[PDB]
Amino acid sequence: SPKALEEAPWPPPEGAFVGFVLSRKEPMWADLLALAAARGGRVHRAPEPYKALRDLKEARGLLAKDLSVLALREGLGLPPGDDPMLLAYLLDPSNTTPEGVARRYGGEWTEEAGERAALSERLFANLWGRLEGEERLLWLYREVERPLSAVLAHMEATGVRLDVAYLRALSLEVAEEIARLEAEVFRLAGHPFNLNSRDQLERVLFDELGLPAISTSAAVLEALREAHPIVEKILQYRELTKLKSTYIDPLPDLIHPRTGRLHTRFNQTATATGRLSSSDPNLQNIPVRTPLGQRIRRAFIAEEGWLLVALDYSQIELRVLAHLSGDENLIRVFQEGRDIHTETASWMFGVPREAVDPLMRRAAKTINFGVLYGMSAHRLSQELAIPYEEAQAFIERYFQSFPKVRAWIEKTLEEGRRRGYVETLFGRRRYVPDLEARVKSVREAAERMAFNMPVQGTAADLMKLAMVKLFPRLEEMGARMLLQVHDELVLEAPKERAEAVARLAKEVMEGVYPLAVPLEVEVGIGEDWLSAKE
Ligand SMILES: Nc1ccn([C@H]2C[C@H](O)[C@@H](COP(=O)(O)OP(=O)(O)OP(=O)(O)O)O2)c(=O)n1
Repeated sequence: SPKALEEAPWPPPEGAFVGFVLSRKEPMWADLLALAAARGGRVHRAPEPYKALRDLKEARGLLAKDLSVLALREGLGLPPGDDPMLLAYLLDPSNTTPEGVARRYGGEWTEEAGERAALSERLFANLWGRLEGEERLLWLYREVERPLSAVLAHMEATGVRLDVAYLRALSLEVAEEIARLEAEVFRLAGHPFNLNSRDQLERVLFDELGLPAISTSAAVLEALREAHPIVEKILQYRELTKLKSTYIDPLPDLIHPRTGRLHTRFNQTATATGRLSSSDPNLQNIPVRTPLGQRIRRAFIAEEGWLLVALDYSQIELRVLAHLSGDENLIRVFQEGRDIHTETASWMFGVPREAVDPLMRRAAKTINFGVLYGMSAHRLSQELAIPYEEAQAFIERYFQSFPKVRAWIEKTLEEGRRRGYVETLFGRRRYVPDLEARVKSVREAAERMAFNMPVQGTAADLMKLAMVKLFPRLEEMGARMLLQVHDELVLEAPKERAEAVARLAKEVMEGVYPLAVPLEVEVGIGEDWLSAKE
């Protein structure tokens, strides 16, 4: 609340825990409604929240980096300080919101700024207790998590320029295809009807054309996409319409009046693995590698005499797997610069060396990516149309080739079975209690999380440590860090500094942490995100 003769006048003494209400928003768009800062029992309040920000040497407290985004907007240099959201996330990745951590560790997260400043003091003290008897998690808070919040802040306030001419042009292009698809669906129906009305779709599918399963479960559609050339046309209609109303149409609306750029929200404590995420737009969902997703990525442009430099960890998940499993054969695929899918197909087919693969080099790519989370043999047989027997053979043949990967899988399910959590190369853990559940499907899953977390998790902490390390150096050359999606970074360098920024960034990212295999980052320089693909 706080307590007793608690209220003081603004400003607080340094090291105080700030609190803050915003206008039902995301920072760059909201107004700072209230402001506050508890220190040693007292609650200082602000008279007028904005002038008050210049008192603060930094923002300590819950959601410290959203305050820094607001304040960066307003030309201030406020660094995000300590944040109990970052400590409670390290303690346990399922601690993703303010209200939840308060509900778990004690305290009400309420919508009154001095109470949220009080709470921040309390919750930091509680949590720093629980975490300072922990050397791998304290490393991670000082070397990765607290610096990244400053990096993320500048990212979210800088923004990316969009190409609005192009986005409106595209909208018309995709709306055209939507209308061609729909003429096709009407033709294969004899009459026009409403593709969106459930009444009418099941009247066609089930009555007019007497399809199988003939609703019961909603959206049944997907499964019976068989002989009739229409019920996949319904589908390609459902996703361009999903896409258009998601990534093309709303995006010029999301541009800032003060900036003329999009301000993508970057979240640090939202995922199970510890990957970063984006919120409006969610950049992870723009369909990558389809004709349309690369078409959406061209709408992301550089400032007017600047260039974009994209960077991309080549096969970070398999290289982490090689490293973590100590598999001499996977290690040496990479250490000597060989194609992973070719070499796998060479081991797995026992081809007289690398001799005329290409069907083989398809089977293998499918095993390679598929083992990671855990493609069962039936679906393996789906992508790879094959029998249960040849398919199970491809799987044990992958493990006869790479047997320390089988070692690691089992070492991991066992060691997580007995201690009750799994870790990252760096020490980040996810508690895995369901990994013994007698109910088949929830335990099946706990096991998938148990082997994914160390590989997707270590890949995540290596991107983050690369970001933290590059953010100084980019300022010494005046370039910006714009977007992080998947295993990619997008930078913005002035046209005259763009290849030199591109070399520093490959350098930093590749040498960031010593692994048994080389990390490889691809780098491309372009005026729009699609051209920087290199
Ligand atoms: N089960 C799967 C299948 C695919 N991917 C994708 C997402 C990544 O962006 C991509 C990166 O590797 P590629 O599949 O593109 O493989 P390479 O880049 O090695 O392709 P190749 O060597 O075949 O050109 O893998 C994945 O994560 N999980």
